Amino acid sequence: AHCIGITDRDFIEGVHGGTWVSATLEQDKCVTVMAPDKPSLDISLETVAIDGPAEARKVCYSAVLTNVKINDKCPSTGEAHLEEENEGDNACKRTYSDRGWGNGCGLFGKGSIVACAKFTCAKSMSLFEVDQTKIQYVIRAQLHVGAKQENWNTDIKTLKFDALSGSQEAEFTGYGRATLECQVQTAVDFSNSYIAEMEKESWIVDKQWAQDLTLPWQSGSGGVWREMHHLVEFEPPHAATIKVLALGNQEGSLKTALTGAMRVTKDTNNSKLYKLHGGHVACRVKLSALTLKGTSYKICTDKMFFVKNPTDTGHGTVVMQVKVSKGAPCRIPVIVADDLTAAINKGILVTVNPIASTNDDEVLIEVNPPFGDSYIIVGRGDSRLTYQWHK
Amino acid sequence: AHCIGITDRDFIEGVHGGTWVSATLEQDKCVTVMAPDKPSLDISLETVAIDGPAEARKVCYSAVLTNVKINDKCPSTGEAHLEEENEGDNACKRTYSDRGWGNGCGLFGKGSIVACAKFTCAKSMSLFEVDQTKIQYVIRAQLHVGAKQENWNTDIKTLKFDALSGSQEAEFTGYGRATLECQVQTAVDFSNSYIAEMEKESWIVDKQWAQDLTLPWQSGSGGVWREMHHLVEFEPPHAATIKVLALGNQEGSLKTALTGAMRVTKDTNNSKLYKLHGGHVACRVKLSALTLKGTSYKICTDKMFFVKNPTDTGHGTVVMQVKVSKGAPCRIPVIVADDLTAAINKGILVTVNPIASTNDDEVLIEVNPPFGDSYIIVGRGDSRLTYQWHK
Amino acid sequence: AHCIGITDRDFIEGVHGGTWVSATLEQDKCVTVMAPDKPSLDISLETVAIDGPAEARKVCYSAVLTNVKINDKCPSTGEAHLEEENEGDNACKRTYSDRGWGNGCGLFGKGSIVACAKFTCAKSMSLFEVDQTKIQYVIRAQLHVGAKQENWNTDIKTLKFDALSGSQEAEFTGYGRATLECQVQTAVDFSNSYIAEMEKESWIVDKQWAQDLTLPWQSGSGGVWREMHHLVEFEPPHAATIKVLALGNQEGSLKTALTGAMRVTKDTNNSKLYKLHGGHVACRVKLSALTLKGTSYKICTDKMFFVKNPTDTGHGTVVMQVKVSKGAPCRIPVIVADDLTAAINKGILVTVNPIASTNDDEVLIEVNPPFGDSYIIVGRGDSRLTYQWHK
Repeated sequence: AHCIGITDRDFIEGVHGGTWVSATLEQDKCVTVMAPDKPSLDISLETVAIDGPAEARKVCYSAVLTNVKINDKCPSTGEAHLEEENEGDNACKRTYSDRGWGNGCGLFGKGSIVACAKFTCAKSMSLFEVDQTKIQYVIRAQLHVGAKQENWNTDIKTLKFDALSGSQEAEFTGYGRATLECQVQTAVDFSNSYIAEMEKESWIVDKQWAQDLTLPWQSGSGGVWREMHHLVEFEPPHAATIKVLALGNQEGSLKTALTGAMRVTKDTNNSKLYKLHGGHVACRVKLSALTLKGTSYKICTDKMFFVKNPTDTGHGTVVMQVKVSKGAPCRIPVIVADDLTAAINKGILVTVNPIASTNDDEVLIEVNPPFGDSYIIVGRGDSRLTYQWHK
Repeated sequence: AHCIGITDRDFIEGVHGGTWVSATLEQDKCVTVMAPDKPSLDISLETVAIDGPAEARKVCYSAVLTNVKINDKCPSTGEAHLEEENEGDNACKRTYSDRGWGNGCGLFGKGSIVACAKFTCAKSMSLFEVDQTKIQYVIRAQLHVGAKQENWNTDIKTLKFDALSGSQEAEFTGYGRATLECQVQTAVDFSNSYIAEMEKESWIVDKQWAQDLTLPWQSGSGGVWREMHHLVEFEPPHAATIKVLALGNQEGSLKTALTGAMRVTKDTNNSKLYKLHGGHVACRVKLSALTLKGTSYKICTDKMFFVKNPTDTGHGTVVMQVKVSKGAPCRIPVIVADDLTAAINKGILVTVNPIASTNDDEVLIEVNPPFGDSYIIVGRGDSRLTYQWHK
Repeated sequence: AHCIGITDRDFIEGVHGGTWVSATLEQDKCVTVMAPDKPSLDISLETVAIDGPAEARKVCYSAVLTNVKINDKCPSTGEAHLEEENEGDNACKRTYSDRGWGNGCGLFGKGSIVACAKFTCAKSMSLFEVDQTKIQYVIRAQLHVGAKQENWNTDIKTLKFDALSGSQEAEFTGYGRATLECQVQTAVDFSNSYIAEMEKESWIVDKQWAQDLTLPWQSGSGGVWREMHHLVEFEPPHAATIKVLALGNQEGSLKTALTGAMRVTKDTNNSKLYKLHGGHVACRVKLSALTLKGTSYKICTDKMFFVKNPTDTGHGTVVMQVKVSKGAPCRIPVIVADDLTAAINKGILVTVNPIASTNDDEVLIEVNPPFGDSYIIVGRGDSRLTYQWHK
């Protein structure tokens, strides 16, 4: 079951005869819900997904400024203006200046100068409103049947939760069913946030922070740009003229500020599906309807062999694969004990009742051994498998 | 001597044998200068004026507001925008308004609204930039020839002053010449100020105040009205509509604030001459080129008449008119005394040498009497006129 | 001269027995240098420049990665390796992915990952050396000719200065000579710095600061980027996959850091010719060889008047321009009194003997009346062009 492959693994044990076991899930992590007479259930949060956000704003982070014009008025001869001031994309600025006593000047002091330049956005990030009702939480659930790793990707049941389907049944063929309830409404605070997007790149950002950006922005339906000041500088006026510059691409600064946000991956297939990293959710599992498949079966009592020897795992837990050699739809007895006399089975099975359901069935088994050295033991009689182990 | 009629008058006496006599003149006041053997001279400031100043700004004080347009978007979706936001002559405001299923929304959040309206100035104050080198000055000057009042408007000399005309000559047909050194260009007491104008009314006001004035204003050459929010008001939005209103005419409030300023009149005839009701002049007068007419004339030998009896006038001086019936090309002996049997020339003539030109010519004579009880005497011998006077 | 219009100016004045008057020049300042028996001098600094300085570095701010590839090996199976790890144009990271049966490894544990991408630069910032032996200077000066406004077109002397020489001589026709000695080599601030250049913008940057940029950089005409780390990030490995990204264009952050460095402007008539800013040169000037052209001529004392009447100006002189209608070749006197008697004087002329060479032209002249009220007087005799002034 797929939790073997995840580094952060939590074992959660149900109290005997209890029904509802709570767990908390996070995308780097998985949980193996485990209960005393029922096969263990691996559960993990695969993704949080957001479908069809609405474009609220675009924020420009580089501007190709073009077609500057300037006009000027001599001291106490009036005040200057430009036709471009009547038009919203010209980003104009107005200021006094000194002016030359040789330049038709009347008197010492200040002339007046006005300049305008056609601001156009070269690159912008898009800010999307999160359609909070649309959020899907996608859960993987997989039962410890003892399926070999090749089969995990087909055996995993995938469940999608949103507020319309807060309860779901995972049904496992022959093992019964488990009911999941997940707290989709509580787990995230996307009400006060935008998805922020850049070329091939995306983030989820605080709605205040993204409004408070000192950058020129556009109303998402494509209107005027609204605060040109944050990208256009005018060099303090020369007596005859004033000269204008665009600031550089703020992309490097803007990504620097974004580093604290949760990253988002835009899907490969959908145009407008956004998958969100690091989101988490709480769930409860009704284990009660799960059952062991083969508690009816006879004990294998026949030659067995390891297809993969018991390896360690980071979980302090041993994983092995066993094939029953012949003639037996049967349950494989597994012990781990201090002595080859196997006085007491100190270790705990995670594959709570391992079964070879048919003569070819390659059975994965997971066992949590005691600390210290001990012997894992499989099968019975003259043909036991054994393997020395250490904590 | 038109400064008989002017209400505020200063006499000034030239130092005996000083070629230049100092004087100062004010917008509705007169100096009359006397020197011990020269005919007395009236000098008066007719106007301080500026011809064709440049308009710096127009300031809207009533606006009509038309073609209101609104765009509204539900709280889930993006920022609202209008085409009108790109046009300079639209006053426009952006705000967020409560919405819900009463308005066709999906969600109950704060929707977005923008509303723009076409702004047009109905009436505006014009601000004209003064420039002290452009100030014209005009001086009215007249000798005490003793002409009747009906002749004063032709005998008054008009002297015009500007940056070039730094000194001027007045020539009086029988009485020689004087020249004025009016330092008018520095005598002014205003700077960095606008002539402020409304229909048939005008003012002069501080530049910085008129820039601080909280009203929409326009560059003198035209173009966009650029602080429209000081006349356009938006009533807070209802869920799908916002009501935008122009404020009423501000001219009462505006000229209330102007009430403390010095007044100006646009000329009754000229296109662009503005006359300023203040300022003052400093001057000096070269009197030594004046000569008393006809002192070699014979004395009146025969009967005379008062035709306007001597009267007081507020300057503390006496004015009379006398007709010469016969023997006319003669000087009229004027004496003010206090011992009628043995008269002495105790009082001081302002009409320093009165002469008749032709039979039944009527002269005017102004005389400054001594303190106390006194006689004013005109003519000689038994047919002389005599009049009682006091203080 | 032309320096009247400069935003700020300073006064230095010598006395007889003194010589070698000290001065300081700055690239947009001016000084008036004066001496009692000799014409006043205006001085200013026109350009500091360097021609074709040497390449120090290029610093990249916009990496483009391509052709990434990866090698991965199971735990306890040695170290992964890539040929790209061993050649210059590939950035690489070597690290470990946690792996197990879920990822095709036979054992559970950390297996090594290495990944490399081809690195190319879309843009980079050049750093050029301050080749201080090549630091060109150009120095501007003029004497107080008295010439009217436009003649500044070609009257101004402007002088090349260089590390090749210490001093240069002014030649004034009719006004003698002067020597300016500049210590050109040593005044500069550029102890350890580079010309930093981006496309169409440039800066003078601290050498150590520039070397200490957290950015990939290349020596001269190199073939390798001597650091590559700072623009490449690797998202932590998942199974056998690791994915590599360029950071965004740092240009905006870099210009943000460069803000507050001294500007540079490249010229266009020659490539790689750089005008600096903030240039400095402390100098001394030998005034003793200067002379006045006209001191022996007679005073004008003829029909004369203002053509640009006196005004203040921002550095504290009074400036005026005047005409004699016709007269002799003569000197125009100006004197400043505190009474119209003009026999007692206190103000200073900076044009000491302005020259009316011929009748058809004006002279532009300057004066410094004392604190408080004062009279400017130009001409003498009957042409009493009196013009009052205050502070």
